Amino acid sequence: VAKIETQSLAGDRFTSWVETYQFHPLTQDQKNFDNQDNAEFLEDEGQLKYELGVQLDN
Amino acid sequence: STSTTLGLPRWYKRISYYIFKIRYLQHTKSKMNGIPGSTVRLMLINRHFVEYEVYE
Amino acid sequence: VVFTSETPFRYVGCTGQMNEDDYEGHELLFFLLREGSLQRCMGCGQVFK
Amino acid sequence: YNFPEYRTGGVQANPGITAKRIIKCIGERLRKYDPARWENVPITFKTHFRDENGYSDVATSIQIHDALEREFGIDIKDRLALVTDVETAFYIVMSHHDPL
Amino acid sequence: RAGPYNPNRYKDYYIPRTLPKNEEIVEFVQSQHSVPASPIRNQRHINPVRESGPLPSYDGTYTMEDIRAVFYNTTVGRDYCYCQMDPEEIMRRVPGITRKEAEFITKLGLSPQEQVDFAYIAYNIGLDIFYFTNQMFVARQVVTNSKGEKVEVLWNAQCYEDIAQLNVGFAPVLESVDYHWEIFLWADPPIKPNNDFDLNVPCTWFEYEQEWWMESCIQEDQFNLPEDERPYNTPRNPHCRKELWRSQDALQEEELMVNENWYPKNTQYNIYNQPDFIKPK
Amino acid sequence: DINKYMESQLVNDTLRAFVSKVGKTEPATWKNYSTIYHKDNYEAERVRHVAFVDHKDPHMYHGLPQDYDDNIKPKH
Amino acid sequence: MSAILKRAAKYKRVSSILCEGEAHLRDPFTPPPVILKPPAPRKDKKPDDITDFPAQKLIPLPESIPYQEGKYRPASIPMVAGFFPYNCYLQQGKVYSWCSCGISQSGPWCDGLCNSVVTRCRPVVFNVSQSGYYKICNCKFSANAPFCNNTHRKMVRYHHQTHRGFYEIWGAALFVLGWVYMGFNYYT
Ligand SMILES: CCCCCCCCCCCCCCCCCC(=O)OC[C@H](COP(=O)([O-])OCC(O)COP(=O)([O-])OC[C@@H](COC(=O)CCCCCCCCCCCCCCCCC)OC(=O)CCCCCCCCCCCCCCCCC)OC(=O)CCCCCCCCCCCCCCCCC
Ligand code: FES
Ligand code: FES
Ligand SMILES: [Zn+2]
Repeated sequence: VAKIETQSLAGDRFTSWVETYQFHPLTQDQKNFDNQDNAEFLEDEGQLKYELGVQLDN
Repeated sequence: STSTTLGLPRWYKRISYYIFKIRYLQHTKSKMNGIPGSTVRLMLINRHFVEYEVYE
Repeated sequence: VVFTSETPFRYVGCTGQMNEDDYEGHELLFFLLREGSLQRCMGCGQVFK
Repeated sequence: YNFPEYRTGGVQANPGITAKRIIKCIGERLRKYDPARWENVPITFKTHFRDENGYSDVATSIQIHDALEREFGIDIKDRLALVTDVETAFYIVMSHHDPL
Repeated sequence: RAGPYNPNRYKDYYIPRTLPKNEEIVEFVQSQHSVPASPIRNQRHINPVRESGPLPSYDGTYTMEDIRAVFYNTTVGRDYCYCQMDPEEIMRRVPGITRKEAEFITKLGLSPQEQVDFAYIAYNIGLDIFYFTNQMFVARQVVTNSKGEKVEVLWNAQCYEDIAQLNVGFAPVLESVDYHWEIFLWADPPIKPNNDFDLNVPCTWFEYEQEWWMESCIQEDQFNLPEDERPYNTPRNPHCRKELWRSQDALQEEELMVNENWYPKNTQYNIYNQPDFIKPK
Repeated sequence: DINKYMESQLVNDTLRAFVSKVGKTEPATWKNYSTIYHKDNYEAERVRHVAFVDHKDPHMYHGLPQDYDDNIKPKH
Repeated sequence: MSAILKRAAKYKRVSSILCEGEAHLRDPFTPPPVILKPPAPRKDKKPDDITDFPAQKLIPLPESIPYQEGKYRPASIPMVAGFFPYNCYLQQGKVYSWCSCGISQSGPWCDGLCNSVVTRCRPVVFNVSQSGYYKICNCKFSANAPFCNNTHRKMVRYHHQTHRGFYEIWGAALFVLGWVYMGFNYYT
């Protein structure tokens, strides 16, 4: 399980517990799905290489 | 008739909220019996059109 | 203790911990106090026998 | 310099000293307010401030309330209890959560 | 069909049909006044205890910040929250809870925060989580009282001011199947018990939630200054310290009062008959 | 009679600890006998007695059932 | 898994402390963080097994907290209950309870409503060495526990910096300017 916290522009805060298998990475352009088990959205040091898009089935 | 309050008219405490939530989820699960799951329902809805002139 | 003269149950209304400023604690919640065990009002926790 | 104690609730921790303070302040106030009556009477813990028939005087008790308020820095609710003896004063003082 | 019935046509035995002997009357009066009588109900609260278990801690496995964070994410959907908290973690947060209770709580539809909070409440108040909510009693809770009797308490199903909306049923079901033409069948009136103020007890059934909702409706639209921006280590107030202030005269007076032979010494007359009294005037 | 007062305090502290340990709870009042001067019966001002200054304070658990042993012994 | 393990050697972690600091540094009653390690896993799992994790120090809720001399971090987030300090006359040597939660009906003082709300904010019982007029904090955020240290100005500025607070203040300003515009155009 992964807990995700977001916040709206009016200060409302939303919390959602989502199973790990729901996450599917998108490509850099976010046009197409990104291949799981082989995808580099983290640089060598370990930080985000770009704004990563992830799709959740539910 | 079934009361919508499930016997808990007021959530004066959060334990009342928990009891109502548990009973409400069980009640809704029992109601949604004989109604297919999301995947099967979407499969039936998307593949509804079965009228094509030419097949392979 | 709520008394009944040989009847299995009685309607009981609870208004919580009554105070001097307001004569009632919470809203008048009714229930059917039955015979056999202790029973309590979940709104205020008052145990009825 | 004598540093005041850090631990709070010292009034409740010394019942004897609290009773001594109550006796002292009540005695001073009663001798000032009604010298013709209380200047010869020793005031101890069992001393009451009522008539021989149990009838209480409101003026004397309100004077005692003022004395206790000034001595301990408290606000005695005059409408809830009337101090007619040293025992009642002790109960009121030890019941308050901010005496000092 | 059954025939007519008149219960007054049949004898009943509530009074013995023989009269007591005179000697037996005298001996019985003597005997009953030679021993204590049975006690009569006393409604004083001797040593009240918290009805909702121990009060939440400032710091520990489970504190009040957890309760607040629970409040700010309340929702009642049509589907389960299939994200299950670890039963080991639930057991760790609430040390006394057993494995079966933690697993069953994880098998309910609560979000993990609510799962841990519900585990805390259920363990502290002795709630039975396997009790299915119906229109007779919404909950069951086994608690041992001050005499160690291990009684059970059944949280009933209630109605808001309206007996007409009350489900007067005797089945473990939610439906309203029974319809009574005569609500008070035996003419016994319902009761709204009034509580004597002198015999009240301090509120301990989740007393810390009475204003909760109100406050949480005011803090949802409130922006709080981060601790990075809140000034700290500001100069102390000149006249205030962590130790409550006592004048040196008061400290000296208490030191003098420590002595056993203390007397006011400021009286005009020797009212305490002290051998070492010097008139101050 | 200061001994009367101190013995009453000690007895009621022991009774509170014993009853709290029996019931797996905490005391509700910390007032030995209920009288209406504080109005704590129907107001929100408790008579709870828990005073300490930090997490290392030895007197943190005084007044709570955690202060007593399973034999209802006053210390630890 | 394998792809992650290939690059896991070079990955570097970052601290989880952000915009919150350490509670034990700015607040008593909070023991310093302790790393608890689990025991060996149980050979058999029984339905009636309670936890075997090492116990954790349990600090009860204090009835009230002392005056922390200029070093006061609220135990929980309080209700602001006003951005202006009260100017209250405090008597010398009299014990005052200051409302930390902010929901008290009795002005700056505690009353009893902190026991009726889910918060760790306990009243600050303090005593002044000299009677006089003091600026009692009413925003409940001041580092001086019962006194004002002009933190409410920072709170107001932060509220104005937020998007919703900016919109609210500009909406009120435009409402007042609409009133002023009507008063200015009243003779057209
Ligand atoms: C007077 C102020 C002046 C200074 C303004 C300064 C900036 C103010 C805004 C700052 C941010 C405040 C918070 C905003 C909402 C944030 C919450 C959120 O999630 O939002 C997403 C949310 C989506 O819903 P959600 O996320 O599912 O749920 C909301 C939250 O969960 C939960 O949220 P909630 O439920 O708590 O709140 C609900 C509330 C939330 O919304 C608000 O509070 C917004 C209140 C109004 C804001 C107005 C200022 C807009 C600021 C940007 C302007 C940029 C100008 C510069 C660039 C362009 C011009 C060159 O919903 C509404 O108010 C309902 C919609 C109201 C629409 C008003 C439309 C006005 C149009 C004016 C132009 C046309 C006039 C003629 C026609 C009139 C009829 C249409 O969006 C909204 O609710 C708001 C919708 C409207 C936003 C766009 C407004 C555009 C205005 C254009 C004006 C052009 C003027 C003419 C040109 C001038 C130059 C040439
Ligand atoms: S401390 Fe604020 S209401 Fe008591
Ligand atoms: S009101 Fe001024 S700092 Fe709090
Ligand atoms: Zn009730």
